[PDB]
This record gives sequence, C-alpha cells and structure tokens, in this order.
Amino acid sequence: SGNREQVFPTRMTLGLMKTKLKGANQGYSLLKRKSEALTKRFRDITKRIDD
Amino acid sequence: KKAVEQGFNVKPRLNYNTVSGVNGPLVILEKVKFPRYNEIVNLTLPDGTVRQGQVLEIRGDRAIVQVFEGTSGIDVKKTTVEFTGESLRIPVSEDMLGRIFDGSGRPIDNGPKVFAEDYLDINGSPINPYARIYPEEMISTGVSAIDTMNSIARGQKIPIFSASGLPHNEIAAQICRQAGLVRPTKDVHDGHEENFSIVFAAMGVNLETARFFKQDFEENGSLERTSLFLNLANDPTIERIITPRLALTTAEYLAYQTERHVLTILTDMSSYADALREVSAAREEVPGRRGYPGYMYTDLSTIYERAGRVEGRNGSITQIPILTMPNDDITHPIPDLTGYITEGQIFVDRQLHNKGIYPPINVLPSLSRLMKSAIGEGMTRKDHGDVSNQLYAKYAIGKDAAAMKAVVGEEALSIEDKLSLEFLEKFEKTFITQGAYEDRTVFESLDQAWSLLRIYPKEMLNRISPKILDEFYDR
Amino acid sequence: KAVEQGFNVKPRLNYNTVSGVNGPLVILEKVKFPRYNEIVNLTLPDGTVRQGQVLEIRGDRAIVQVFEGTSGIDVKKTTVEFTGESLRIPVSEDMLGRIFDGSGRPIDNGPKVFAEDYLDINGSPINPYARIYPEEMISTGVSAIDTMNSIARGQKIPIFSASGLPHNEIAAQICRQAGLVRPTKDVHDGHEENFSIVFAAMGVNLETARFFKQDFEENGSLERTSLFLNLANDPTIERIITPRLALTTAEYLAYQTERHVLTILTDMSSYADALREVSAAREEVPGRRGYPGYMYTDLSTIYERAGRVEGRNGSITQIPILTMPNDDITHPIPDLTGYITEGQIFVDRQLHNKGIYPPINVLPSLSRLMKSAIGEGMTRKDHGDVSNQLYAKYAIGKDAAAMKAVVGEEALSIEDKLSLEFLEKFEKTFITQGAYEDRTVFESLDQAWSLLRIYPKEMLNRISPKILDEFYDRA
Amino acid sequence: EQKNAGGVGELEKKAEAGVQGELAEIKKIAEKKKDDVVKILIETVIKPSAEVHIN
Amino acid sequence: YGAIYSVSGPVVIAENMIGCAMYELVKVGHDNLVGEVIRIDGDKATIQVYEETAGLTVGDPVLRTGKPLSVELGPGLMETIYDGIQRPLKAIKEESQSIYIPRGIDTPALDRTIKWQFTPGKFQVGDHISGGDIYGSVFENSLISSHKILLPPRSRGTITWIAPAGEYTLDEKILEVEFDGKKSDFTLYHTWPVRVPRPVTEKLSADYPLLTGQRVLDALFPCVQGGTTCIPGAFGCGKTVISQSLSKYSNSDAIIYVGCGERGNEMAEVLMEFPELYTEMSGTKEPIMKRTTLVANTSNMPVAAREASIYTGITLAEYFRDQGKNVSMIADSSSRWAEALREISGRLGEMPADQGFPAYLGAKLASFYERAGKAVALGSPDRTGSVSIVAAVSPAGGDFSDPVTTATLGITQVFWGLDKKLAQRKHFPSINTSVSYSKYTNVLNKFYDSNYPEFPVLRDRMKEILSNAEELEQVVQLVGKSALSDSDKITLDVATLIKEDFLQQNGYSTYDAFCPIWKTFDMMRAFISYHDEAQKAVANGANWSKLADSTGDVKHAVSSSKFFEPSRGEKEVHGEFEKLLSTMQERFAESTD
Amino acid sequence: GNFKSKLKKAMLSQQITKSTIANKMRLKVLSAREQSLDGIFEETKEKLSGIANNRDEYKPILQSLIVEALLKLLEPKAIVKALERDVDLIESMKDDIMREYGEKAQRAPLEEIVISNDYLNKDLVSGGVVVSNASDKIEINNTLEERLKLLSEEALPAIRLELYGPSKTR
Repeated sequence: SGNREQVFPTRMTLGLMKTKLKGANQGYSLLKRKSEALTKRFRDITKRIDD
Repeated sequence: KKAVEQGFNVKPRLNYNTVSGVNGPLVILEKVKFPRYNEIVNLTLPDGTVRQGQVLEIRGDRAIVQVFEGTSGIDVKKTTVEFTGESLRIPVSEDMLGRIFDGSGRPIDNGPKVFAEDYLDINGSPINPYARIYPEEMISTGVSAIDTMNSIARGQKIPIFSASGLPHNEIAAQICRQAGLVRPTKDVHDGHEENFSIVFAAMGVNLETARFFKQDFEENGSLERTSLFLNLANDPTIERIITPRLALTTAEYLAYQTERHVLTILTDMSSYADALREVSAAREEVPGRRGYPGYMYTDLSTIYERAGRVEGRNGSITQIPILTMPNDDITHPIPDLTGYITEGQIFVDRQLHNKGIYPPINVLPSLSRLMKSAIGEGMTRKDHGDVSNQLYAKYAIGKDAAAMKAVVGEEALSIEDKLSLEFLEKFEKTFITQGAYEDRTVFESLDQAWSLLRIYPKEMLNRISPKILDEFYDR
Repeated sequence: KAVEQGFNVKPRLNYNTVSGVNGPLVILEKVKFPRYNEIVNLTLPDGTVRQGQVLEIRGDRAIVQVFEGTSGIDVKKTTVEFTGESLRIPVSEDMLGRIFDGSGRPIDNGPKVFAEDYLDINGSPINPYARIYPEEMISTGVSAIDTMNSIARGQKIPIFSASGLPHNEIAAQICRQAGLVRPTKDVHDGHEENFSIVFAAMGVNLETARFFKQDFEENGSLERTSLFLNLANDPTIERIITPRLALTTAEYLAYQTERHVLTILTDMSSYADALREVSAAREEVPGRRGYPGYMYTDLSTIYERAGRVEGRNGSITQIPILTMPNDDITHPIPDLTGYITEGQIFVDRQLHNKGIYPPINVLPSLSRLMKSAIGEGMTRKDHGDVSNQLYAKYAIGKDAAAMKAVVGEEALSIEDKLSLEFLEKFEKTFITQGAYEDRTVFESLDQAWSLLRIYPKEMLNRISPKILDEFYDRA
Repeated sequence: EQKNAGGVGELEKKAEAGVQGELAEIKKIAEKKKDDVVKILIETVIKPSAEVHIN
Repeated sequence: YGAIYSVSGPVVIAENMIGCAMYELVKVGHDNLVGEVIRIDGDKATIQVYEETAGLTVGDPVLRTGKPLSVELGPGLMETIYDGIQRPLKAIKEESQSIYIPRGIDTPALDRTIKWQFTPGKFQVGDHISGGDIYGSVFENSLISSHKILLPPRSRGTITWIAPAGEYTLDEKILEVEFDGKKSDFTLYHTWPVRVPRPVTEKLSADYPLLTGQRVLDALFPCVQGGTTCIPGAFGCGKTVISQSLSKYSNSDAIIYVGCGERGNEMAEVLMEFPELYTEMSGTKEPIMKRTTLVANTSNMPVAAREASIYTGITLAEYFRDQGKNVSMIADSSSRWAEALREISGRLGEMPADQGFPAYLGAKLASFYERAGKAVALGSPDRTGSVSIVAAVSPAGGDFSDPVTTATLGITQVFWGLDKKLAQRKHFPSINTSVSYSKYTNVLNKFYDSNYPEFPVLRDRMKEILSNAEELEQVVQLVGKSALSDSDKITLDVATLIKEDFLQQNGYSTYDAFCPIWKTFDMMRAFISYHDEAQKAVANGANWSKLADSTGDVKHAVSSSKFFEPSRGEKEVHGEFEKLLSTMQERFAESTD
Repeated sequence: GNFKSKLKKAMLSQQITKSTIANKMRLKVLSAREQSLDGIFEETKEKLSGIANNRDEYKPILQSLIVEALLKLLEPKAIVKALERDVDLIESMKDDIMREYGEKAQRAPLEEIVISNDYLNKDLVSGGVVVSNASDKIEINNTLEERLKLLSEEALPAIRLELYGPSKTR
C-alpha cells in the first residue's frame, strides 16, 4: 500500500518523519505561491511578447 | 436556620500501632475496623514526627495508607497512625480571601488557621443537566492580547498553552493582579455589589517562582481579592493533586454560595499530570498512553467542569488552567485532553518569546470558543468583535507576507503587504507588547487597536462592517 | 604460591530428585543448602554427563540451566551431582595455540588444560583508584579505523555489523594487522610485538569458524591464540559461558602473564539470544522486546573486563562482533552495547552493497578514547584535525546527497558539489582497502590530506590554521 | 519617593486601627459566647453514643 | 540479631529482623557486609547490599546498626576520594595493596590518625547551643583554612565542657552538651543521613551568577550560585570543559565532584587530572583538590552504591554550605543514576511508568535538585552558603524524549541542551541555543544593573538575531539566497559570525579557556555593534555585498577579539575592546559614504 | 523619561507598602478572631479533667466509654487499658459491662474482659480507657483527652455560627 522509505521504525525516526513532513508542507505552500507569482509575471511577459 | 449543630457530635478516632510493613510511599495496616473507601490519617514517626497520609484500598479488613512526604524511617514496632473521621475537607469561609495556603490547606502566611464556616467535601458533586446556563459576560484580564482578541467569557474554561522555559507564570501573575469585571468600567463606577474574587493555585511551582507569586500578590491589591495556593516541587506530590481540588472547592464555595464572580487560575497542569502518574503507579496499575493513567480524561473533566454560570446563583467561575507542553506538541496527552475538555486555548509562543516580546501570546493558533458571548453593546464595547476579526486578518496577512519576504523580495509585494508589514511591526511592538505591570482596560485596548488599525484606509478594512467604520474610524 | 590448599577432598552430594524440566533448564527439589551459582554435573539415564549453572535457589529448590540441553532429561533416573564451587576454567599459559569447545573442553585431540590455577568465570571488580588510561594507539592498518576511529591498546570497541556483511573479514584483517603505531620494542625487538589473540566463537557457522582458524594459521597467529568455538550445532545456552571463558583466559594472559591480548568475540547477538532464551524460560520480567531486564549488567560484565590495569605490563584489547538484527543501532543489543562500550565500528549494509571493503561507515562509528591517543609524540600532530575535517566533510556530503535527492543539484551550493566529489573519491579510495593491504596511519593521513586538498584552505574551517598552513601545501 | 515614604506611618496607623476595630468585636463575641461554647463542648464530650455500625 | 533467608541479586531478605526502620543500614553476613533495608514485611526485611552476591547460601547473620545511610562530615573530607557510600579509596589502597577492593572493609570514612588544630568558637561553658552552631574552627587546608566545626543540626543543649585550643584527632571529645540532664559527647565530626536534607534557617533567593567561563553559558543561559543546572554530559567539551572550568574559576569555596555509571577509564582520567590542576586564589597556585572532594562510583560498582553516590555527594555539599562556603556539585551521568533507580525498581518488581522507569523519578530528582539553593545556615552566627547542582544527563539515542530529561526540564531552572547537529560538525561547546533556557535571566537583572547594565538587553538582542537567522536559514535551505534582502543577508552572516567566534570555545587554548564575564560582555557589545552598524549602513544606499568586502578588516577584528588573553587584566583588555568598538564605528561611518 | 520611570517605580513601591499594610491588618484581624479558640479548648480540657477527677461522677462516664468502645469492637474477648488510678472502678463494674454490652449488641454477653497491667500515662490521659482487642492488636483510643481533641476541630463551624451569624446564601 502506497510506499515506504524502508527505514527501521523508531520514535526518533518518527520525529524526523514529522519534521520532514511539516518541512515538505511548508515548502509546498512556499513554492506553490512562488510559482503563482512567477506565472503571473510570465503571463504578463508572454502577452508583452505577443503585442 | 443553619443546621450545623451536628458538628458538636464527637466520634471515636482510633490509633493503630499495627503497621505490618512499609512498601515505598505506602504503609499497610492489617487490623482496621469496618472498612470504608477513603479517609485521612495523621501517623507519627518513632521519633515523634507527625506525618499525614491518605487511604487507598479497601477490602475485608484491608487498609493501605499512602503517607505524605514519603515513608522514611517508618518501622513496624513504634509507628502509630491516627484515623480521622472522614476524607479531606477544607475549612472554608468568606474571609478566606487574602490568605495564602499550602497544598494541604494549612495557611503558610503568619495568619492563623482559617476560621471555618463549613467543612466542604473536596471532590464535589455532579451538576444536574437540568440546571445549567451559558456564559454570557466578559472577564477583563487587562492584557490586550487577551481582551481585544481571545476574550474570556464569564464562565469560560480557557487554558494557556506554554512551554517549559516560557514566562507563563508571569502572565498568570499579571492576569491575577489585573483581572476584573468590565462592568465597573461600563457602568460608570456604579456597580460594586458584583464582587470579584480570584483563586490562584500553584502546582509543582518552583521555590523561586512560588516566592515571586507570594511577594508580588502581597505587594499589590490582588491579594485582598485572592485566595492563594502553593505546592513546591519538593513538597509531597499528592498535595499537588489536592491543590487544584482545594482551589476549585474554594472557588465553587465563593461563587455559588456568596454570589461572587470568581476567576480560577491553575498553574502547571503538567506537574499535576506527573503527580497523577506517580499516584496511579503507586498502586499496581497498568500505565496508559505515554505512561499517564488511562482515566486522566475523567480527572481533568472533573477539575475543569467546576466552572461556569449556574441556574439561580448569581456567581460565576472562570477557569484559566495553565500547562507546559513537554515537547511543544499538541499531540501530548495533557494539552490534547485539555483542549478536548476546555473551550479554545491561548498560545504562548517560544519564538515570540525569544524575539523579546512580552507577553508572548501567539494570536494565530489561539482562539476563544465563547468569545461571541463576551462581545456586545452593553457587554464590552460595540466595535469589539469586528476590531478583533480585522486585527486577526491583518496579522495573518502580515505574517505570511513576512514569510514571503525571503522568496519574492520586498518590491514584489502589494500595498496590502507593505501596510501589513508595517501593521505587524507596530502590532507586535506596541499592542501585543504590554508591560508586566501595565493594566490596559478593555476600552483602552480597543482604542489602541483602533489607533493601530487606522493605518489602513477604510476601503482596506474588509472584516469590519461599514456601520462601525462610520462610527469609530474617525477620531 | 599458596595453592597447596587445593589438596582438600570435598565429597559432592548426588541428587536423584529432579522435580521438573523445561526449556533449557531443569528444576530439582529437596536440595540441601544450595549455592547460588555453583555448577552441577547431572547424568542422563543414557549415561552422558552435562554441566549446568544454578540460576536461583529457593529453600530446597534449585533451578539449573544445563548447558548441553535438556534432551533426554527424565525425573525417574536423572541424578544431579552438586560441585561445591561455581564454574572455574582450568587456565594456563599453555592454552595458547589450542582450540576449545564452548564449555572449555579441548576439541583439537589434545588433553585437558594442565591448570596452573582455577579462575571463576565472573572475575572481580577493579579498584578505580588503580586504573590507567589506555594512551597507546594500535594501528589496525585499516584506514577507515586508524584515521577516524583509532583504537587504543586497552579499548573496548565492537564491530557493529549485520547478516551477510564481512565482519569476519574485518576482524581477521584487524587481527592480522594489529600493531602499535609507535611500538615500545626497538625494531620489534626487546618487547612483545605480537598480540596474543583470544577468539571466542559463539552461535556461529562452521564456515566462519573454519575461516577464522585458517586465517590464523596462514598469518601464523594460531600458535598464540586460543579459540573457544561454540558453533551453531553446539548447545545454545553454552553460549552464556563461552565469552566468560574467553575473557577469563584473556585476563589470565594479560594481567597475570603480562601479555597483550586482543580478545575477539565472534557474535554477541547469539549470546544475547541465549540470555533471552534463559530469561524467557525463567519467567522473568522482560526489559525490551523479550530481552532480560538485566542485560545491561551482563553486557557490562562481559565488556568491562578489558583495558590496562595499574602495575601490570599487559592489556586486553576487546573487539566484540555483533550483528544488528535489522541493521539498526536502536535494537537492544547494540544500544546496550554502546551504552557501556567506549566506541564502535559500524559496518554499513548500504556501503557494502556499493562494493566497498571494508564497508565501515564513519558517521555512526566512534572511538570514545581516541581523543587522548593521537597528536604530539603519538601518530602525527595533524591526525585529530584531519579526522575532524574528514568527518565534517563526510557528514556534509551525506546532507548534500539527501538534498540532491530532495531538490535539484543546481540548488546545491559549491560546497555541496565539492562535498559530493569528496564523498565519491573518499568512499572509492580512502575507505576502500584491500583485505591484505595494511596501510600505516601515516599513509592513511597522507591519503586523507590528498582527499582534503579538493577543498580550498578557506573552507577547512574545522582544523587549526597552524595545521592547515603546515600541511595543506606539502603535496 | 520621600512622599511615598511619608505615608508609611499613616498606612501602619490605619492598619492598626482596622486591626483594633476587628479585635474589639472578636474579643466581645468570644467573651459573650465562651461559657456557652465550653458548656456545649463539655456536654458533647461527656455524653457518648452507643451504636453498632453493622447497620 | 538477624538471619539471612534468601538472596537474589544484591537484594537480601533477612528473617528475625523485627524492629528495623526504613532505610536503616545493616551489617550482612560474617564479613559484616554493608547493606540498607528497603522493604519491611513483618520480620522479613528486604535488604539491598552494596556489593557482590554470587555463590551465597542461607544462614549468614545480619546485625542492624539502627542508623540510616549516613555520611561522616568533618575535617579530612577535603582532598579525598570516596565511593558511593563514602569509603576512602586512597585509604583502601593503603590498607589493602591490591587492584581489588576488599569485600566489606570497614575502614573509617574520615581519617582518624590526622590531628587538626582546633580553635574554640564563641560559645563557652553554660551557653545554650543549638544545631548548626559553630563552636570551633579547624585549619584543614590552605584553601579551606578555618573549616568551621558546627554542632549537628539535630542536637541541642547547654554546654557543660568545651575543649581548649589544641590538636585533636577525630577520636577526641571536643564538646559536652547537656539536654534534660543527658550529657552527650561531641567529637570533631558527626554523621548525617544522606536521604534527609540538612535543615536551613531560610532558603534565600539566589542572587549571584555562578560564572562558568563558557561564553554561551555565561552570556545567553546564565547560572547563578545555588541554582540548579542540567548540562548535556555527552562527549566533547560540553561536559568535561565545563567541569574543569567550574573547578578552577567558578569562585566556589569548594566543589564536590560525584560520578555514577562512568566507565573505569573515565574515572581514572578524572582521578589524575584533578590533583594536577591549580587555582590562583591570590598570587598562589593551589591545587583544586584542596577545594575538592570526589565521589568515584563506577559502572562496576553495584546499583545500590550508584544510587547512593550522588546522595552522599549532595550531603557533603550541604555540609560545606552549612559553613557559608559556596559549593558547586557536579553530578556527571545523572541518567546513570536514574538507570540505577530503574534497575532497583526492576529487582523489587514494582510497576514503573513511562518506559521502564519508576514513576517517583520526577519526585526524587525534584527533591535532589531542590536540596540546592542559596541558604542561611541553621545555627549561629548567621551564615549564607549556596550549593549549585551542575548535573549531567546523557542521551540514550533520544535527546529529550527520555523521562529523566523530561522531568529535569520541569524541575531545574537552568538547562543547557545538546545540539546534535553542532556535535556532528565538531562545533564545541555543542549546546543548543534554541531549546536551552535559564530562568534566572530576570533574577540576575539586579546583578547586571550594578556591573554590566547593558548585558540583559544585549543578550536579548543576540538571542533575537540567532532565532531570526535560524528561521531564515530554515526557509532558505530549500530556496536559495538569491531573493534575500540585504537585511536578511546581514542577519544570516552576523549569526554565522556569532556561532563561529562567540559561542564557539575550544576550551583548551590559553585564550578563552575561561572567558571572564567582562570579556564576554565586551564581545557581546562588539558583535551587537557590528550587527546594528551593518544594519544601519544598509538602511542607507550601501550595498552590503560591497560593504562586506570594504569592512572585512572590521569583521576580522571583531572575529579575532575572542583571541584576547583574559590574563592581561580587565583594564587593558576593556581598553582594547573600546578601541575595537571605536574603530568599527568609524570604519562603518567611512564606508557608508 | 528615566525619572518618570523612577517615579512609576516609586508609586509601585508606595502601592506595595499600602498593600503590605492592608495584608498585615487582615492577618491581624484573623489572628484576633481565631486566638480565643485555643483558650476555649484548653479550658474545656481542664474542665473535663476536673470532672473525671470525681470518682462518683466519672464511674457512669467511664462505664459508658468502655461500652461505646465495645459496641464497635464487636468481639467477645477484649482488654481495657486504664490509668493507675481507679483500676478498681473498672474492676467493680466488670459484670455490668459484660451484660450491658451483650444486651446492647443483641449478642451473647462478653465472655472475658481483663484490665491490662500496662497502665495508661497519668500525666497525659485525664480519664478514659483505650479498649483493645483480645490480642492487643486492635486499639480503640476512647479517652477524655482524645475525645476532646477530636471534637475540637469538628465543632469549628458550629462554634463559628454560635459566635457570629452567617454572611452568604447557603
């Protein structure tokens, strides 16, 4: 089911997993909004190219 | 009439020099007559040292006593134990305000033993579901971080979540010294028969911090309204368990018999949970999740539900339990159950504390589940809820714009984000930042929030209705 | 010598009163004054004789863990003879060059050890006021160990490994190439140049025992080694005493004959499994995942009997080998090992799958007493800083590899690209070493400097400027 | 600061006045009811109750 | 009076032992094995024994001494080495001459042969004397001159006879007090149970900092005299350097090093490093051992001795605090003490909490830590001592999830948590500046306002800079430093400079082996001046990429300020720091234009 | 601004002095209110000792005390511990105690009661009897001093109601 990282399970590894997960979530939000800004500027630039 | 004449009856309290053995903090008695569940004892060491204890288990001629402050030096040939009448009962009286008590209820100031009006059972009673009412007022804590936003209703059970090194004790002391009803401010100093009292309980509190509490409340007018309790870390831990029970019994007596408005503050619920763990493991009991006893939910429910307004009686109990996160995690049993039982919470943030801001209440993750009832026209001021919502929205926008500062650069932000960064700086530096001895009344807090929210033009204040903007923006 | 007291006949009493038998242990009742740890010879109805320690006494009841298994034990005809003293290995300087069974019996067609003295397999605690720190580094010849985790003569250090990893090859290489970096003997003359190895094989394959014997023969170390082989087909709880037999004969040689003993324990995991089996048959309280709760003290007893002692010219260098059941340090066996040992050598499965030999990972590996065994007048003055820089660069290489797995390579800094380059060349040239190479610590340090010269001087921040500008430009 | 210290004696005088005012009533009540309380306590102590706690 | 019944482990059950109180120590067997009772069930008293138990049988007599586990307090304590139950190891070697400790040897815990010079105190014949009263002083060392001989705390009476000035061994009557007609003889020493804390007239709030010398500790996370402390205890300079610095420079009148669970090699290291370390009290090199007594429990020692080791140590520290001495107590590997408690509990079979540890762990560490604190001595004349616990926990794979650290965080007032990443990068001291805390920062405000008034605000600003840069590094690792503004780059590089040149101390070089409080404050203000000068400069049009290159000289100067030798004296080095600050300010002013 | 901060600190110190004065006044009022209880209890104890000093009046009281001890020590054999004084008082009423214990408990009369030779402390016990079980292993401390001590704390709210009226709606 799904996939796993084949790491030995311990509560220290669990702590690393939750901190990595929250880091991944904050990176997802950060790069998603960065891409939103970049695509806004990119639409501006591409209509500029068109005209 | 007062049917207290039964107190003159004298009952034979027995003395047993029949200790069979000692096992940890427990002593076991073989021959005790006619067993009933729980009592209180005063056993004497062979060297004459008088020690107190409780009763734990009961079967056919089976009695086990859990001695306070350990069982060092207890032998089976000289120690004697005296069985008092019944379980622990606090001597409670109206003039208990202004007194400082140990975890066992014995006063620790230079005053005498409290002149009891009645001995009240410590556990309490189950309030009938047919006789409860909603909390429908506001308790002003003087802290603008808790008044304008995260307002505490008159009967709301709202905790304060903090960590080990953070100054939750200082915030508790400030709340206790500054708490009061908004009504005297609202009623133009006409309302004074609505007396307000505070019951402060300190559990596992450190000796220096306990000294700080005692000295600070003594050196201010808070003590006259405060009945105070301390329990040191090196003190017996079942006394730490008794302390919140004593505090809530006193608060319940005051509010629901003297018709007072009582604010109850419990400090370091984590120490209380540790004491629960120790006592639960004292008997041969299987540990639960994270070692804590499996019934901690029920015990915290019993402690917390001793709050709120009730049918008939004009008093109220407002509870502010304060606990420390063992690992800064919500998932820990103590904060989890406290959030599951109480209404909302207040967050004291580690990073906000390191950044040199006091009091460091983190507004974003903190909510008051009953803030609507504390807000109104006669209740506090009319603009209170809208100003709170606008402040929360602007603070969130400032926060995520500050997060984006390092990704898109300052120049890539909109005027929304420029004004939001300015608002966040001024906010966390002047509004949330409040002097430890500074008492902002709720209207002063709202005025500061308006002068700080006046940064934006009326167009940009979306969360506030125009009916309020046409009234309060221009001053 | 006052050993003349051995001329004393003590008539052992024979018990044909076995009460019950289960698992690896037998219970016999009606024992007259049983001694706690005294061993017993119990004869099967077949007629064979097996030995067994007494686990615990209770009145007239004795619990005996028969080493050679409980197959064939009955109640009607089995008789147990109680030797008045505990287990004692017949020890002499002549057992070097002999191969012994797990019970200490010879298995090389030789005679029994003509004992100079009998030594209890448990030993005695050493007065801390009479201990000396193991200053003298030994050059194992393995660059992965000499440079990073240098072993000093008298250090306890395991070879943490797993199933299918070449821990046996690494142990044989260390045995072959063991030797002081600055030997006391001038040109290997005038002092004991060669270590006298004590190799205990427990719960081990016949292939591994054959490999170790053949390697000792080829290197010539067989004439100065004693092998205690307890193979897989050998009795399981005979592995309880074989490390003790090996360590007692090692203590005899190192602390009584003033030899330098390199004790190697082949598989501590099998010893731990035998301990778990005995504890489970004893219905004792488990400590972790079925292992006994006293395994900390047992492993302390096994491991601590190593090092140099004051006033003696000998030492014990103990290098136990243990296989982590699931490649994890967090398992109870390696965890309890590291808590008392003074270092470890981590054989890494991922490193082995990459073809690298020896597959020693330096990040988990440590030598807790390497700090005071290198530097001025011992090894070279750059050894400590070079090891620190290599460890830091390897850790940064792993971090950068993880980031490159997460994000793109271009997001990595120039430091990170240099770290990947250094890591690749490091694993392929410095850690990698032939099984018969025996490169000295100075050659290893020169190769380490050639590796470090990938980076510019500025980013070797973890080494002192003196060492950096003294050694970086030597080329 | 000196003006604040000027009221130390006045505050102490007010505290002593309040303490004396309360103590007057306390002593008067104690004097008026001590005999009755002692009689009630003596009657309670000297008159025991015999019963079996089986029921 | 007694008889062994059955023995399993170091726990002995003795029958016919009626009347024995709890924690009373008894003599077991014919060798008079030292043993303490822990559970009573009628005549069957469960005795734990402080040594070996293999190959024993029922029958050995047991004699009960009637006293708790007590410690001999008096002259001769100092400069000596003891085990967990105060058996003098040097005397053991002198009386045994072997690499083994004799089984059940009862050598006196405190030297009786040496006769000290006794100067009678204020009290005379007929004067009423209570517990803790100093009735005479004793010259013990050149560092512990005038070792105050005080009446035992539990004693009281009127003096019927006091010995004159002279030389008396431990075995000589010094004072006779009469209480209710019972005249009791008092010698130069007295015993005191290790479990019960020594009584105190009043626990004073700690007010003076215990200067350790490590800049991060003394600056960000200060520890006061009498306050409690938790140190990482792990490998590196986190623990050993701190212990040596507290020994040599902490201005403590005595130190009580106690070790439990340490390996024998580490014990040997400690036992020879200490005698060769010296302190300059006043123009004189004096050994730290003259100001040190050491408890040397190891891993080979049995669990009962491991449990009692720090109790003996804290009782010694309390005894020396009762004379007004400011005592520092280092309990290395307190986690090993907790492990000893766990093993004892497992032997007893009592149900634990958490994973494997007894539930009363929190209570016992709370009591042990609260035995510390600035205090007013019990007797007369009034004194003011202070015991400062510096206890070392040890990680066991987990950093803070272990119960011992979890309890300590709620108990102790000062915490110095290990930073595993810094240790992985060989950054020493390797403590974490995010999770470590010191609650005395508000208490020390009065101390700072009298000597270094800007210290609290400077420490707050440094903590703010470190936290802001930590969050910015966290957000930039996955993005890249391209988008960061000049202020963000300044914050990151200033925090890197701080981490690499203020927090970092090797602890071995002649410089910054012990960084004094004034040098620490001067470098704090220098670093903060650098940071806010750069921030103000880039508040103008100064590009910080150019500014860093143009002020690399000032950056190197503020970095190398840590290389100043503290032995030069506060005057000239403070002048050097003032010169550095002026040069920094003028250079930044020049580079702004 | 610094002087304004100093003046705020001085005002805080003045408020601290006022609060300390108020707390001292409240504590003194409580002390004055609660002082008389100990004297009342001591007078009651002295009166009880004087009452027990008269043998004629103490005989029914002592008999009733032994009986109320017996009805809760429901065993047919028990031992009574008394003072060196008036041991013959218990001696003369042995059969009376047996029969009245029998008829009050609706059980058989006490088959055996003996006065313990371990007489009570005359200096500490001002009358009464600590009746113990037949094995001297279940003690019932029913003494004139013990009863007064037990009742002194119990009767506190009733004493308060007698001394002054209520101030809250119960």
